Amino acid sequence: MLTLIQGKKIVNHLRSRLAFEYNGQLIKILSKNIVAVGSLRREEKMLNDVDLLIIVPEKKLLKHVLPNIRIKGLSFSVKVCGERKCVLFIEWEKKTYQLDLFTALAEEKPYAIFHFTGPVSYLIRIRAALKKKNYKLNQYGLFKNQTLVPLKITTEKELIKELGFTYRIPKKRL
Repeated sequence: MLTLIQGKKIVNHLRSRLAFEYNGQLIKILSKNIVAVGSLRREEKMLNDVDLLIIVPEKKLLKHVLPNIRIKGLSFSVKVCGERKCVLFIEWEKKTYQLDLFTALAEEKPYAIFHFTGPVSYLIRIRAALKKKNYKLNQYGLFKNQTLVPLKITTEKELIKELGFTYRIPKKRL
């Protein structure tokens, strides 16, 4: 329904004008705390759904990151799920668009993108393939030899490297 650039402009403006009130204080969100994922990362031809990844430097702030969330110049409705799963729908004067965002910790930054780009299939194969090597991946880190080892990297590719597996392009979406 939308074009590649449509999603880019929308998301870029979304993360640029984003602000939530927590405990009465106005906490604004920007491109520094919000990253474009999903169709924005895959960059194909058409935009239908847009994903986003907001990182939080604190688990407390994470759970308190969606108290009074508001946009400046657009309407929306957010739905919190699990830990890092928040689905919202934006409304532009009777228009409606699906924006899926993940709320993660500053540490869960790579895994967030990994889960976003890779629906799950690639994660299944990697988890099952790594399982043989006693390596398991989880929303809360990877476990090897019964030892919880967190994703201590900077990006998606780096994360996959840490897992001891092969990385691919975000446009693969497996």
